[PDB]
Amino acid sequence: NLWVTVYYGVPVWKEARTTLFCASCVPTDPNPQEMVLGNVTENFNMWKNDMVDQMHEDVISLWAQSLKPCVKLTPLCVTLECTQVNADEMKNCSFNTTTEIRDKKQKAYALFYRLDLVPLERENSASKYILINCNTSAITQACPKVNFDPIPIHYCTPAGYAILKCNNKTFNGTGSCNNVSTVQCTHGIKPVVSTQLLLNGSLAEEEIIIRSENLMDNVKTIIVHLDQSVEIVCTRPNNNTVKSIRIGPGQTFYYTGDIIGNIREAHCNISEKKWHEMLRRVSEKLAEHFPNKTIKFTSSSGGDLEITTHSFNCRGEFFYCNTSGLFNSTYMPNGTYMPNGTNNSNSTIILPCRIKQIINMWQEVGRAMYAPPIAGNITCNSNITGLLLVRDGGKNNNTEIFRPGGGDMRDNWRSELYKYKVVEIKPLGVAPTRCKRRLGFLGAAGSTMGAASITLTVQARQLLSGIKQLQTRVLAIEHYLKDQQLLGIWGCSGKLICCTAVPWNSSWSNKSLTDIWDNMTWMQWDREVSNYTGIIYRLLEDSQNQQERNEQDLLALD
Amino acid sequence: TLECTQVNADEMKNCSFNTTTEIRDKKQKAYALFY
Amino acid sequence: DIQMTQSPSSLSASVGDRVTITCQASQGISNYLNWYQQKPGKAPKLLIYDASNLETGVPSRFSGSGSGTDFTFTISGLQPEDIATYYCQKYEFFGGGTKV
Amino acid sequence: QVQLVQSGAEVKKPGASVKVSCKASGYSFTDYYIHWVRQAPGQGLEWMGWINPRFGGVNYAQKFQGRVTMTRDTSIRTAHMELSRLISDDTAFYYCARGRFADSVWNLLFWGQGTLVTVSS
Ligand SMILES: *[C@@H]1O[C@H](CO)[C@@H](O[C@@H]2O[C@H](CO)[C@@H](O[C@@H]3O[C@H](CO)[C@@H](O)[C@H](O)[C@@H]3O)[C@H](O)[C@H]2NC(C)=O)[C@H](O)[C@H]1NC(C)=O
Ligand SMILES: *[C@@H]1O[C@H](CO)[C@@H](O[C@@H]2O[C@H](CO)[C@@H](O)[C@H](O)[C@H]2NC(C)=O)[C@H](O)[C@H]1NC(C)=O
Ligand SMILES: *[C@@H]1O[C@H](CO)[C@@H](O[C@@H]2O[C@H](CO)[C@@H](O)[C@H](O)[C@H]2NC(C)=O)[C@H](O)[C@H]1NC(C)=O
Ligand SMILES: *[C@@H]1O[C@H](CO)[C@@H](O[C@@H]2O[C@H](CO)[C@@H](O)[C@H](O)[C@H]2NC(C)=O)[C@H](O)[C@H]1NC(C)=O
Ligand SMILES: *[C@@H]1O[C@H](CO)[C@@H](O)[C@H](O)[C@H]1NC(C)=O
Ligand SMILES: *[C@@H]1O[C@H](CO)[C@@H](O)[C@H](O)[C@H]1NC(C)=O
Ligand SMILES: *[C@@H]1O[C@H](CO)[C@@H](O)[C@H](O)[C@H]1NC(C)=O
Ligand SMILES: *[C@@H]1O[C@H](CO)[C@@H](O)[C@H](O)[C@H]1NC(C)=O
Ligand SMILES: *[C@@H]1O[C@H](CO)[C@@H](O)[C@H](O)[C@H]1NC(C)=O
Ligand SMILES: *[C@@H]1O[C@H](CO)[C@@H](O)[C@H](O)[C@H]1NC(C)=O
Ligand SMILES: *[C@@H]1O[C@H](CO)[C@@H](O)[C@H](O)[C@H]1NC(C)=O
Ligand SMILES: *[C@@H]1O[C@H](CO)[C@@H](O)[C@H](O)[C@H]1NC(C)=O
Ligand SMILES: *[C@@H]1O[C@H](CO)[C@@H](O)[C@H](O)[C@H]1NC(C)=O
Ligand SMILES: *[C@@H]1O[C@H](CO)[C@@H](O)[C@H](O)[C@H]1NC(C)=O
Repeated sequence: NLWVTVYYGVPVWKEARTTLFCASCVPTDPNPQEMVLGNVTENFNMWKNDMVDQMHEDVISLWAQSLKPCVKLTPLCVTLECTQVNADEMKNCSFNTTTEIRDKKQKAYALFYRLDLVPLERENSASKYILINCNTSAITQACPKVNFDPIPIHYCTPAGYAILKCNNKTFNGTGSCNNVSTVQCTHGIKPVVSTQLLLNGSLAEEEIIIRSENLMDNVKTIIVHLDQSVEIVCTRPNNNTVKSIRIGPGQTFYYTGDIIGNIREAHCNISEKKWHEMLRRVSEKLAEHFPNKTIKFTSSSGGDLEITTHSFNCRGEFFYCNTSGLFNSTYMPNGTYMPNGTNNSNSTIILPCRIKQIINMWQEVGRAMYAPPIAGNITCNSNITGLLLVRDGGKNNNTEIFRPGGGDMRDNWRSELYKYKVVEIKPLGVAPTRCKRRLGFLGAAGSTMGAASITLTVQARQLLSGIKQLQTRVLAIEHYLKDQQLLGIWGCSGKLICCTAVPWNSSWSNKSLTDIWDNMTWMQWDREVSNYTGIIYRLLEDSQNQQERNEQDLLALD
Repeated sequence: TLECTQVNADEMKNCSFNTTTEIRDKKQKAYALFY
Repeated sequence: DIQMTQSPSSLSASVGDRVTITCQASQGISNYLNWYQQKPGKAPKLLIYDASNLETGVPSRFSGSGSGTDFTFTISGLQPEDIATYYCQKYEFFGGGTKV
Repeated sequence: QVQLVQSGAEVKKPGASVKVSCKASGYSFTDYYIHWVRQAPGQGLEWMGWINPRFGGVNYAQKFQGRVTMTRDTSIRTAHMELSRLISDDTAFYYCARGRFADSVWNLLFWGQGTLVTVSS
């Protein structure tokens, strides 16, 4: 009494991973054209998203594609004769390098930071030093045209896929999300690189949202997504005079020649009241996950400068703040915050950022970078929009010690690509009907199976049918053609709603028509009849083969 | 240019040479056995 | 603090008897328990990676299952080569060990 | 073949510091966490701490904080641990261990040889 009817263009999707393409790389369109999916609830998992791995690869590839046509400082991996800067933090280094003409030499003097030098002999009169890691790999000088101001990147879908945003204002990142929306592109995501503190991010809509893969171990990074930003202003007060020398045929090396005025240390200012209010609210939100525990914030217990300090790019200069006056607090279950009196204060927390020039890029090891100096001084403002915390494991007397963390740059991108999931549309499906043979994309995803069988020409047209994109264009074409070939083999070519001669077997589903078309959505139906598609498809092609042979026999009768 | 003697410490020679070291201002003396 | 409670502390068995060892976590909400066979003089050997999944290089006689705060490890017949101290572990927290 | 080779046994007096090393061979050093486990002679296994050799991150247990320093030398693929202010209760076999996968690092499939540290007068 019920027969298999093949539908094409149903609002059904499966989880999948594709090579989404940036679009600052291709001009973006007026709006993302967001279609809110009513009555749709999807399972997100921020800690298993692929959009993060793709963004990581894109960033470690754009960065390494801007330093390729730039001067490599091979001629400067020479013995330096360095004295104290009394005309330590900085040294006045003299060296003999190679000049533009490949027969002469050149004597130069530059001021380098002590963190950029490694002694060749007992450190004290001049002492011998070389540039850090220059004898282990090549140091590439950044071209003056390299843009150190993060540019928002929009990730847009290839044909055949959709980005499912999550609009629950209090979502942490993992688990079921309702009020799911479909978008074509993401918002503008800045590739901001910062350790311990997330800078220039998006704020939480409602409150501080503690998120972690598992708040029970001491390995997973805890991301604190703030609702109100704390402003940080960082400066390098020294008035630097930049000099340059040529080290080859068109290869210009830039360095600090002298400093005008006195020598002052770089620093960052965070208002005490705003910081300690932020840490109070984060300590009360972390008390909701670790009940009856004492919550303490302390400085990092170890590691390299890139993770024990707050590392950030300020107008190209790479600062490294101590951040040990910030993370010094105790919050107990009684609700009193130990370092009190910081709610009526006018003080400032001065963090002594150090400056480094030979920056060990990412952790590639075999590739460093030289950040050229900028004449004059530098001041940068930024918004602190989140924290990266690591919890201390082991036995304890009911006290948690959340110490800053970072270094892994995926956890800096898992705090803006948290709401986005990539899915692949499955426009081809089957359902029982009484039929015998003889708006926007996914807009009806949450509608019943009888109201989504009218919006088929809208999810069908939006299938839109170097290497990273071209392979996904070819893949989308292959998937489209495989679906068309399936329809053709079944005798359904050229139709979106196709009635067949295959009877419905009650073992596939025993629901009545008023329990399917009127009460269920296409996603629930796909989740029901999924183990049986390898039987239905075979029956459909066998029935079409029988119909084709019967048709040629009838057409040869006369 | 290698300064090669017999391996009596032919099939192999004990070759001394002056090559470039990691720091691009010094040199290095080495000895290797080559066929 | 996630205290591991492991019992029995000492299990007396001969060759071929079925051995049952229990481990009671204080907090669970995740099937992430590991079982380590430690022979005297050697560093422990992992047998049950995850609550139930078995480790390569370990014969099928070893098994276990469980969830939440209650896990069970069994041996389908003790062999002469199976004399060891067995420990349960959840994340950084180790149990007291059962001598088999 | 994945191997972890640790230094041999050592004898120290109370108050001294001991440095233990765990040469790592067979895999990419800067992609996996190394866990240092202290086995008391007959009192079980204490986790004590983990090191992340990519950026050198550490997470010392809340008991052994202030006394257990961990470092890493990637040029020779060797991890180092330092335990200061030794007491007679610190006698144990110190084991170096790694997880089978970077994604799940608690499945300590790969272990080195134990380093015996004796503390006595
Ligand atoms: C977080 O965002 C803020 C604001 O977007 C960033 O600070 C801003 O950085 C840009 C680029 O460094 C500064 O513009 C520059 O100004 C100088 C002098 O006027 C000019 O020579 C450059 O060509 C460029 O226009 C901008 O002034 C600065 N804004 C403020 C308010 O200081 C900040 O760097 C971002 N933080 C991170 C960590 O990326
Ligand atoms: C860094 O050292 C160089 C010398 O290595 C200094 O340059 C000399 O400065 C004196 C100052 O009286 C001049 O008389 C010399 O003629 C300079 N020599 C050269 C080769 O230029 C330089 O001033 C020092 N700079 C700092 C900031 O300490
Ligand atoms: C690169 O050069 C630095 C500086 O010469 C080397 O560091 C020294 O290496 C020797 C090796 O015998 C040690 O004894 C010194 O103590 C090291 N000095 C410092 C200040 O750390 C470094 O080893 C060289 N790199 C390589 C790969 O050999
Ligand atoms: C290859 O030749 C080198 C010299 O060029 C030999 O090295 C010397 O060996 C003598 C043996 O008495 C030593 O006293 C010298 O100090 C060594 N010199 C250096 C620079 O190391 C080397 O032994 C020869 N090897 C072989 C296999 O013939
Ligand atoms: C440069 O070369 C001269 C050659 O006489 C040498 O004396 C001088 O020390 C060299 N400079 C440095 C900084 O090593
Ligand atoms: C977001 O998810 C939480 C999960 O408990 C739920 O309670 C809340 O109602 C959701 N919010 C909205 C606006 O749907
Ligand atoms: C995140 O929210 C989901 C909602 O289902 C919940 O199951 C999970 O435990 C939460 N995790 C954290 C770390 O807050
Ligand atoms: C769902 O998200 C949309 C996004 O525009 C918002 O307008 C709407 O109020 C949200 N609904 C709920 C119930 O949170
Ligand atoms: C930070 O505060 C100190 C207070 O003495 C002030 O001198 C300094 O100029 C301030 N720095 C910035 C960048 O606002
Ligand atoms: C920050 O300054 C304190 C001052 O006592 C020092 O002990 C600490 O090591 C410094 N931290 C870093 C990361 O340099
Ligand atoms: C640095 O000093 C020079 C010369 O006195 C002056 O022209 C310049 O404006 C100063 N720059 C700053 C940022 O103070
Ligand atoms: C920080 O956020 C506030 C929010 O109102 C904004 O006005 C300000 O311009 C932001 N500052 C920076 C430096 O981005
Ligand atoms: C969502 O469910 C409500 C239930 O009352 C219904 O009125 C509404 O039409 C549904 N929306 C869609 C888009 O199916
Ligand atoms: C290395 O250089 C010295 C410079 O005096 C020279 O005498 C010697 O012969 C050179 N070595 C070789 C093997 O040519």
